[PDB]
Amino acid sequence: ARKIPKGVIHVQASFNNTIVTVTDVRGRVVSWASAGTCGFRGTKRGTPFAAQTAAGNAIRTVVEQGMQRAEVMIKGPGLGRDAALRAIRRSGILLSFVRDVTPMPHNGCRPPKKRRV
Amino acid sequence: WDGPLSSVKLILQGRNLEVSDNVRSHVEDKVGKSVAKHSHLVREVDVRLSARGGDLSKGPKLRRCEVTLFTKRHGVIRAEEDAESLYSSIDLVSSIIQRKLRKIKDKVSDHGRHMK
Amino acid sequence: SAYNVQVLVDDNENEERLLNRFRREVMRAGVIQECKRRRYFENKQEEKKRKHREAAKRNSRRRRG
Amino acid sequence: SRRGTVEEKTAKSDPIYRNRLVNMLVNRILKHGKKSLAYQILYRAVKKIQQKTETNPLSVLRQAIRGVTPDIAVKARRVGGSTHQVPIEIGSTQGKALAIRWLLGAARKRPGRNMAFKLSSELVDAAKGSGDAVRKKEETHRMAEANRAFAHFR
RNA sequence: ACACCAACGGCGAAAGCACUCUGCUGGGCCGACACUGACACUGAGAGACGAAAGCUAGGGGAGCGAAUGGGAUUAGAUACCCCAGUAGUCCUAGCCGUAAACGAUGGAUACUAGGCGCUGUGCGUAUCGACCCGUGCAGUGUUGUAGCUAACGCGUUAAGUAUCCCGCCUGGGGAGUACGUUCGCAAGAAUGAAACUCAAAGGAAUUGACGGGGGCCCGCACAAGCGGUGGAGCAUGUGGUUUAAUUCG
RNA sequence: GCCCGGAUAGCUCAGUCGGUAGAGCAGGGGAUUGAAAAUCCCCGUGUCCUUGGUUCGAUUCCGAGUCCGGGCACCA
Ligand SMILES: [Mg+2]
Ligand SMILES: [Mg+2]
Ligand SMILES: [Mg+2]
Ligand SMILES: [Mg+2]
Ligand SMILES: [Mg+2]
Ligand SMILES: [Mg+2]
Ligand SMILES: [Mg+2]
Ligand SMILES: [Mg+2]
Ligand SMILES: [Mg+2]
Ligand SMILES: [Mg+2]
Ligand SMILES: [Mg+2]
Ligand SMILES: [Mg+2]
Ligand SMILES: [Mg+2]
Ligand SMILES: [Mg+2]
Ligand SMILES: [Mg+2]
Ligand SMILES: [Mg+2]
Ligand SMILES: [Mg+2]
Ligand SMILES: [Mg+2]
Ligand SMILES: [Mg+2]
Ligand SMILES: [Mg+2]
Ligand SMILES: [Mg+2]
Ligand SMILES: [Mg+2]
Ligand SMILES: [Mg+2]
Ligand SMILES: [Mg+2]
Ligand SMILES: [Mg+2]
Ligand SMILES: [Mg+2]
Ligand SMILES: [Mg+2]
Ligand SMILES: [Mg+2]
Ligand SMILES: [Mg+2]
Ligand SMILES: [Mg+2]
Ligand SMILES: [Mg+2]
Ligand SMILES: [Mg+2]
Ligand SMILES: [Mg+2]
Ligand SMILES: [Mg+2]
Ligand SMILES: [Mg+2]
Ligand SMILES: [Mg+2]
Ligand SMILES: [Mg+2]
Repeated sequence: ARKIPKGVIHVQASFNNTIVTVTDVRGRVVSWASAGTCGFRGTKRGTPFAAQTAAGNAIRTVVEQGMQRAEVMIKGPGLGRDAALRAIRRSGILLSFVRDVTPMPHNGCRPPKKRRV
Repeated sequence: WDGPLSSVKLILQGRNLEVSDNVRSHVEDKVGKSVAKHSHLVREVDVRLSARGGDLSKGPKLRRCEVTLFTKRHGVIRAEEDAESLYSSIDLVSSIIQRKLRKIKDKVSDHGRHMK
Repeated sequence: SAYNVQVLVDDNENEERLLNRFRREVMRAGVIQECKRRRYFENKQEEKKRKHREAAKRNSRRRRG
Repeated sequence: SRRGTVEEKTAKSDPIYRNRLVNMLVNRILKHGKKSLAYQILYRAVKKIQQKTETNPLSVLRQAIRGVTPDIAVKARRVGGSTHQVPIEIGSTQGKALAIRWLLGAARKRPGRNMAFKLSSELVDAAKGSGDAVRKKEETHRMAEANRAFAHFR
């Protein structure tokens, strides 16, 4: 739909799922792919493999718009933080910068209590 | 005895002793409670009665009740009790059974998260 | 804009080296351990436990090696 | 098998064709240890397969087993209190084993008259990929790949 | 609410106190003779401070979250888990006065090996300024001699050897309850019995057995195979009933 | 009384701009699981309302008939 030569890839990795969004430097969203939209449900939705197919599935659409260089943003403690990165590499798209944006509060809102499990 | 337990085999065996109607009914009641709640697991109840002492033999008047449970999955629930009256003995065994049972149900059926 | 870890990929790029460089950056800033730590809340006691445990761990790893 | 592993046993050769493979299958076909009967059944199977088609049966073996050999299966693992199907990858000897076994199994279940007829029917159907012993393997793959997410050794 | 700094670090009488800054102010320690010349130590009653929860009045309300509701789990689940979420948590002005308010160790003084540390300072040395070294004090931490202790352990920061003052204990339940008073807006706090009843209740170490605590390792124990039982018919062993007896084990 | 929309697998509805009849559950099977469930995959069934017309032939387009789901009315 839009052919943008350079932009950014946001990958949020949580413990139950990982979102991979494709955007451009103007701060605008083009197309996204989630581990859940790939036909995965809750348990499997956390594994690095679903993050793999998620990243691959977004980059399908990003090469279809004909884009070349990109920055990678990784947010969150989950597993896909490593796995997704591999996909970004093997999908044959030039890797500019890979940053870790995981929000670190400098103090603040008191987190939920400890699960006694 | 129970319908919800109909799937269970209740086997009542006097060893040295003669079984009456009150012993029957009492066995059905006290084993009845024990098993009834945990019925889904339980399979076969084997109760043997052994009397000794008084006029039969030397030593105190002892009546000893042994019970044995099997579950569809786990086997060997063994409960051995010694006491004065048959009734007392049965009450004791039922007290033990209950505990062992709900220990099994506790372990396995808890969705216990066992990581290893 | 803000960032924690900066890995700039050159054109000598192969997958494994990039992946491990990034892995050691995350290990260096201690981020995943940090967000496992702030996942739930800790009383001062578990904080003292974590301080003595981790600090004496890395300190004894410096004094033995 | 907790302590000692297994030493390797001499791989024999079937008397007529000098094969390791044919001897594998005549050993797995065996029942009540009458080799006398097994050799007869298998040789009349070679006879009916050379009757039906003019291709070398020595090759129809390799086509039959290359056809039904699983490269992957699953296994039950207990991981984190969760019971997982984990797609463990299969060794070669185990591959040939499985192969010969589903072949023989689907061969014992056939509608026919003899065992030589059934075995030939199924070698003919597995060498073309046309039958239950290949279908079975492909199901093992279908249920290996649906569960592909649960291998963390990937 | 204050990441990193943060430390087996600093100050505080204790409670507690940490993004940064400035202002008002409390102590502490050290070096000098500059001075007073026993002014000391403790403390019944009495006073002040005193985490968190709680309460009164007024604000404030993001997150968290008693209560409450829904979803599950389970024989049941008024719990653990999840989804929401009210009091409260915050600020001002008060009240309450309790905690495993713990070093489970009242305060002052004197005196009794060391080793390894740290913080603040002082002296000499090193250079002429940062170390550096040796040392004097003041506090703070870890091993350990004498001695002490029922044992564990404590051991110049005593639980050692002595002196002084103060609080408290006198078998376990009954019970930190009742009654009565004092205080409190209330919740309660402080002071604190007796009848009755038991021959025990307790501490420290030891050998076992046990743990849905660890570490190491075996066994056709599981797995991987091959054949069976449970279904059918009969053979037979036992229980049960039956019988004059179905001998007993 | 008018105005719309429907009748399609046992149930619930997707429908080329006429050339194959389809989804999601109910069912059967397999392990999942020591046993439950998730987890997962396979398989079965059709006069596309009844009738005629159009067409090289129709679920598809049109006429009549029948039933069903709703929307809006009126001075015995
Ligand atoms: Mg999870
Ligand atoms: Mg070994
Ligand atoms: Mg101090
Ligand atoms: Mg604080
Ligand atoms: Mg000052
Ligand atoms: Mg004078
Ligand atoms: Mg006083
Ligand atoms: Mg006060
Ligand atoms: Mg408060
Ligand atoms: Mg109230
Ligand atoms: Mg208020
Ligand atoms: Mg709120
Ligand atoms: Mg919440
Ligand atoms: Mg509820
Ligand atoms: Mg409400
Ligand atoms: Mg309920
Ligand atoms: Mg909320
Ligand atoms: Mg106040
Ligand atoms: Mg007190
Ligand atoms: Mg305290
Ligand atoms: Mg030095
Ligand atoms: Mg000192
Ligand atoms: Mg000490
Ligand atoms: Mg010591
Ligand atoms: Mg003492
Ligand atoms: Mg007192
Ligand atoms: Mg007394
Ligand atoms: Mg009053
Ligand atoms: Mg109360
Ligand atoms: Mg007293
Ligand atoms: Mg003890
Ligand atoms: Mg042990
Ligand atoms: Mg053990
Ligand atoms: Mg055995
Ligand atoms: Mg086995
Ligand atoms: Mg039988
Ligand atoms: Mg005798």
